[PDB]
Amino acid sequence: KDEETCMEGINDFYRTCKLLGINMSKKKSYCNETGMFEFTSMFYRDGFVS
Amino acid sequence: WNTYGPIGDTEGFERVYESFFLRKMRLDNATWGRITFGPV
Amino acid sequence: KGKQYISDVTGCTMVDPTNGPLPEDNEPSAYAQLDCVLEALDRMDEEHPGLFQAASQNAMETLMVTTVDKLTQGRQTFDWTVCRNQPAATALNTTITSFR
Amino acid sequence: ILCMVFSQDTRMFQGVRGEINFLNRAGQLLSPMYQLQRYFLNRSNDLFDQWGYEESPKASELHGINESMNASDYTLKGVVVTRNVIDDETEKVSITKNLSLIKRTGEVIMGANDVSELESQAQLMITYDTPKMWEMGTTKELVQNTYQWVLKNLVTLKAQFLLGKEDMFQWDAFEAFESIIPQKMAGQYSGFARAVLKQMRDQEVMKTDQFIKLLPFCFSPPKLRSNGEPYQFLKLVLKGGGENFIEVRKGSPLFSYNPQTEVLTICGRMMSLKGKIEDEERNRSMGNAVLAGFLVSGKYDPDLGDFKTIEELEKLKPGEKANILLYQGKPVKVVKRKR
Amino acid sequence: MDTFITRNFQTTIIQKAKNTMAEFSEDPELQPAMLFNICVHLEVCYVISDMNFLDEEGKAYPQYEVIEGMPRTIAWMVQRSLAQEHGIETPKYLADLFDYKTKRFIEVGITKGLADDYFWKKKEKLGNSMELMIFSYNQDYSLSNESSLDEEGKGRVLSRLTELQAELSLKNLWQVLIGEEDVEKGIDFKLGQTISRLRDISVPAGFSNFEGMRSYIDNIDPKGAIERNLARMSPLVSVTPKKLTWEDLRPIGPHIYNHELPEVPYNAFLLMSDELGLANMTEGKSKKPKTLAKECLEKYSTLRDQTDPILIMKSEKANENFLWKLWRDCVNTISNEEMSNELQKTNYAKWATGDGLTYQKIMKEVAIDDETMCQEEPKIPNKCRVAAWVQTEMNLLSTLTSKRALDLPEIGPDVAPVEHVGSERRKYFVNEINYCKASTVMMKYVLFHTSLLNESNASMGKYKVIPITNRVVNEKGESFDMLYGLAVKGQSHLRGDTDVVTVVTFEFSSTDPRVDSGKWPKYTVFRIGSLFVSGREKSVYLYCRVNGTNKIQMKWGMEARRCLLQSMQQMEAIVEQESSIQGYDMTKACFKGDRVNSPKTFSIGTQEGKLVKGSFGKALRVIFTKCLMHYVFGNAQLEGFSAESRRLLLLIQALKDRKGPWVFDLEGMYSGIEECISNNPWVIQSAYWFNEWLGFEKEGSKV
Amino acid sequence: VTGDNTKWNECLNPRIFLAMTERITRDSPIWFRDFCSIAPVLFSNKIARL
Amino acid sequence: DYRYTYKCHRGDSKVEGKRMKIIKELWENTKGRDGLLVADGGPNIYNLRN
Repeated sequence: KDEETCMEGINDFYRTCKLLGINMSKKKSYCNETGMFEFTSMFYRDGFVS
Repeated sequence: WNTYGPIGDTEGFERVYESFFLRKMRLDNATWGRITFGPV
Repeated sequence: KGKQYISDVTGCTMVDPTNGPLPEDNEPSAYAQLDCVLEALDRMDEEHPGLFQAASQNAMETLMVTTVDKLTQGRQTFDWTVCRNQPAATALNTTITSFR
Repeated sequence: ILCMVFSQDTRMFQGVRGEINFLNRAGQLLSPMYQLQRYFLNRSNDLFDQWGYEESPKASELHGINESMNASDYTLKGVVVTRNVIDDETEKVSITKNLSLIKRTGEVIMGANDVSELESQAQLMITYDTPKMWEMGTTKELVQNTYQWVLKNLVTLKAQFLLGKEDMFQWDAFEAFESIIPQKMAGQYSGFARAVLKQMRDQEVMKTDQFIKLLPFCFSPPKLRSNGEPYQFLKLVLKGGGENFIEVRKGSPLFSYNPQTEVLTICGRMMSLKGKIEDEERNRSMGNAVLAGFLVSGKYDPDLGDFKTIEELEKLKPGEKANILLYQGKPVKVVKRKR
Repeated sequence: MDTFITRNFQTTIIQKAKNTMAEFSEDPELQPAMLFNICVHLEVCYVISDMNFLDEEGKAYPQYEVIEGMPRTIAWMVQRSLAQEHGIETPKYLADLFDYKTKRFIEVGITKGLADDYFWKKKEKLGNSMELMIFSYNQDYSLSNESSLDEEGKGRVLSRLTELQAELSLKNLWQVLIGEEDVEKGIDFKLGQTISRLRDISVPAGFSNFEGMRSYIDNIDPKGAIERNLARMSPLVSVTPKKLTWEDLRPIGPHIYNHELPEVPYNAFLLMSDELGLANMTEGKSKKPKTLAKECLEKYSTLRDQTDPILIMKSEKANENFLWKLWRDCVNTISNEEMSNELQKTNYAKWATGDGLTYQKIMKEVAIDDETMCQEEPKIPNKCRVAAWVQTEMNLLSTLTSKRALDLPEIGPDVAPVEHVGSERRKYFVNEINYCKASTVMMKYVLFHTSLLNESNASMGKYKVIPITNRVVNEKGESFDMLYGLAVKGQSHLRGDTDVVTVVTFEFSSTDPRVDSGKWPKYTVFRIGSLFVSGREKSVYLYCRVNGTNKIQMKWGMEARRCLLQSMQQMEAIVEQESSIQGYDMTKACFKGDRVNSPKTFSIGTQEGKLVKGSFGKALRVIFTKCLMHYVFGNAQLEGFSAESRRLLLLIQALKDRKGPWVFDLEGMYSGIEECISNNPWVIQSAYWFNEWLGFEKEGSKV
Repeated sequence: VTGDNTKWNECLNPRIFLAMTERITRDSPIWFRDFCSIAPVLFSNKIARL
Repeated sequence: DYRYTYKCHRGDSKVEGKRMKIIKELWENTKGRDGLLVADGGPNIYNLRN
């Protein structure tokens, strides 16, 4: 609903992956409104891809 | 050999490598259209 | 923070963090509870019914139909007879000769 | 989709998301209707989603269609399929400047933007004569065609050149050839070609090979240096880089001359120039038609020094003699001239 | 074979067999025998399930449910549902057919010999948990239950298989017919004692033997375990989300602004902006480097015959006398007549590069016994402030000179529109960066590294003299053969490719090092003579420097020509983005400009502290220079810094587009970035430029 | 979130992979289950050479 | 790179080499100069469509 609940969900996911042994990188991760992000050296931005 | 070598007979060569010739023929008979960039 | 013991086969120190104490700090942790992993697998299987069974069946069929030569498609392999890094084909040949 | 675009339905207008600033081949903005046509032709899902669906009619032969032309109850509003095929005588129409067909009463029936852009290769080796469209072909073909045109009518070109006017550097063939010349160096090329041709004409060293080689470049307006002296070059480069260059002194893959047999080679094609070559042409070998304001006076003299680059030639002063090299093993000695 | 497959079976059967067997994750072509076997099996089971039917009570007039052919996932879920609904054990192997009457799953098979042994071995494989019927080409049948199939079905199947057997031998296909057991030969897998013990001792804490773990996994229901584990987890395990803001971003590595630290030295292999080529116009023929160097020195004879060196600057450790004598030997070898470029006065070469000062390796036992042999601390890179010469390097390498050094071959005629677009882009790119000094420097670099690599072909235990030459072309068309200096490469007795082979390079230059003393703390420079260009005397210095590089570094230098492709790809990405904003290509419009559009302009740099714009050509030249410098100044620090500045730049972009970025551990990113800013000139200048651009963005975002 | 994982391969445990393999192949022939399990157990006893 | 490695420069080029003399002779004697392979000093015709 609001970014506060989104970040609560992100925190819950972080704790869950910690329980499974997966350690998320706080020093190399960031969050932003959906539409622009990266995935395996492939930047996606509102349709454009590089 | 490519200059003064014996001249052999190449009849029926297209048949042996028919797939490549078919690819080339398909390419030659192409009808290119427009080019459209990303949606954004 | 896991369980430290002595292997009774190789006689080497062994560390087992699984089902260990949960972290109290943001530092990296290797203590993965078995129950959480099992529940996650259960959720995945329920969401994708008939997925694990089909994948396992396909893998076992491929293994049945495969051949030893498949092992030769790989990067440098550690040959134990000489204890070095050798090409996959040479390592496989040396292992086969030793087995013979 | 074209029916949507032509119907001017408000939904089609609302179904545009991105910019529609499309350009045509001539570089002129398309008409708004054709802009929407092109945008929706490239973008079909958006309009189909925006239009809205409805229930198909209950008639036996009438059924709907989805975005991917799949029969379904949900059909584009006002669109239906029908198995009752509808059946598919000549007149004269006038034309205007913009290649737009206008009927007798004046309505436009076919515009210049309705031409499908589907490029293809003709199944038959079509031929054209006009030089205005040679630019469509590759650079080597353009060079071959322009040099063939120059050679075939060489008598008329020589006759007009001997008159000394300027109407012979504006032939349609030269305008077609100018396209493959880089814009930045076109002025210098033309200035140098005009200067060398004028120098050749003044003092009779008329060489057929050099004349043919350097005639096409003379079109573009001259671009001289601040000193008022024409530029100097060793080889004139054309578009496409690499092989596409004409050597001013020895010969290039695009242009070569064999005086022993008197054979002209253009882009790998060989021709005979018998009857267009003077006996004394061979004796005046090359040195009088390679630089502007320079003429031959002697032979290789190691004492004067090694060969001088164009940089030193351009800064030279009148009455001073220098040495140049045509090709490997054929050096020559030249002298600057005021004329 | 495949012709028989497509002729003897309906297209549906062939397609079903093909798509069911393609799930094996292997090539379906080179091995079609199993395709024939699977097609025959599919036909057999289809026939078996087409004659008998049931009713509300079980009238025989369906009874057989087909599981094979359908997708493995759907088949498995259907089988599990049937087993659950009928309250019977689920076979571990996917049954090919199920019976409604017997309430049991069944399997079918096809063989070539007697079916009794096949049935018995299948029973041993599956035990007694599944029924089976088996038929053989040689008229043999086997049924676990005699009340399974009727005479009609058995007769039809027998006739079909007999016909197939008869037809196979007509086209010489029965010979190459593989059996059926081969695909399932391995069904026995017994673990040894040692492996069983290793498995038992490799279970998570809380289990004694692997049997307990297996039972726990196969029995326990762990639903709700994640919530229970998360409830008691400490609150301290939190990502600590933090909304990012413009003021949060701060300059990276402020220490580079500390005037106390020394200036960054010039550690590039070859001089880039200070080069000086002894031009020697040539017709265009290809000649050996030794002859080219000899001719170039002959033209500038005064420099060659210089014997008294006027030392101008000296390195901290290098000896000027040794370097000068080595240079004299190199020029003597170049000016001689022997074809080989091999040094004959090895004295000064050996004693100048410190090749005799290497430690001698002794047996490990002595070192263990010895007490004075101790490991040495790592010489961590020093910390240096901003170097002013990197800005000048970037400025000058992006300028347009009077000469070009690129001559690429031709390509076939362009027909497709994409080819035309690519050709136009290539034309614009080359026209823009043909004469750029960066291109000439790149060509010199790649050519020198190629020559260095080639010289290591057979000469490894000998000194080799190599001139730093280049082939260049000017606008007028006349081509020159430039000589930028010499370099003598030493020996590498070890055959390893990652082993440093010391090479000392003497490059000419026209810049007095005293102007920027901090730019050359590692160079030994003399003064050889003076050239005349426009009647004016300009001095010539000889920068002599020792260096060490390995064969892999030679390969890297050779590949350094990839900067051209890199820059072209960057420009093409820019153009593709511009065109993606629209729906049509934006190449000519963004380069030259159309009626609708205007020539795109890019913010290039700063002039007196104010922003300055420029044409797309200048942006392309700057991109090419940046790529070339990145390749030349490349070390682990540079790649790490780039990898982390990627994340920082992406966050800045998200901020620009009003996407409301959030950062969890910002200081972690900043530390990761600053961990790499130690002594690389390129890294330090990149940090400086990043700080400047970040300040500009901050001050420009308030509008 | 463009998340990244620190020490990904220095935290995953071969025992957890063994558990995953056992759970996945819960309905499969015992011999194939053992064959799949032989790899995780071998990794759980890996010895590194320096 | 291919031409440098195989010493198969264009037949109409002015380069000199052991193989280049025969290449030049073949180029002089050949009529279909567009059909000669690149390895024989002919013109390259490769592009995206082919």
